[PDB]
Amino acid sequence: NKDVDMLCDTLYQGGNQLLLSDQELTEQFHKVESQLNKLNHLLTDILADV
Amino acid sequence: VLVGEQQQCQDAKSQQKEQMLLLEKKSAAYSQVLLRCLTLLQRLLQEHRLKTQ
Repeated sequence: NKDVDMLCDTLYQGGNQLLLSDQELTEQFHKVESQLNKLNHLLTDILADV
Repeated sequence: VLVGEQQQCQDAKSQQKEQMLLLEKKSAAYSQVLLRCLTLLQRLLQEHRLKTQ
């Protein structure tokens, strides 16, 4: 029962939804993607101006 | 009165065996449920999170 308990606690990590991916690594991927999208928007604006 | 006393005395001793078997079999059923949970949790950790993810 203890084995089941900390296995569930380790896999859930405080979220009701399962967390297969590393959560802070996942939001790191998300912020990298968002900042890359902002840089791409600036770059495409510069491409349109050029 | 004493026949009733003896019958009610022996009733609990004859009774206790089936609750002993009941708790034993539910105790084993708990072990089966825990084994299934252990298998599912090791599938969730190793297969779904540790290696693939």
